[PDB]
Amino acid sequence: HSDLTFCEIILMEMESHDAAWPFLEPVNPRLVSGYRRIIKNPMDFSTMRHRLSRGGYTSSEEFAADALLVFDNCQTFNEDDSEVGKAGHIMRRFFESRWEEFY
Ligand SMILES: CCc1c(-c2csc(N3CCNC[C@@H]3C(=O)NCCc3ccno3)n2)[nH]c(C)c1C(C)=O
Ligand SMILES: [Mg+2]
Repeated sequence: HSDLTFCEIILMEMESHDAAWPFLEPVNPRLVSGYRRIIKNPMDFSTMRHRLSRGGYTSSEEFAADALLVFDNCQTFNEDDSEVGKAGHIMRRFFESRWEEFY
């Protein structure tokens, strides 16, 4: 319960972050050639929000696993100097820095 309220705060803060715009919704593979082929386990903030809403996270470590997946997928598919890659580095650094000043 302490673990979960922290996840609510971090997710709320990532959802409203300026650099969150690539990660608010699932990537549409119909619009992104090669995405289905390369990214085996898609993840985004709204899927995390839904899982948290239905109580599908048992511990904060599962939440952090999903967050890290978002940024791992991002760095796998996008160039570091791409518009999406640049936002993903800002969001990843934000998440890591928020996570550790809680744990
Ligand atoms: C690069 C695609 C991507 C996004 C993402 C979400 S909105 C968005 N933008 C919309 C405005 N114009 C620039 C860019 C874009 O090209 N949208 C069309 C493709 C699309 C939209 C939604 N789904 O596909 N980009 N987020 C991640 C993690 C991505 C990848 C490839 O990893
Ligand atoms: Mg990692």
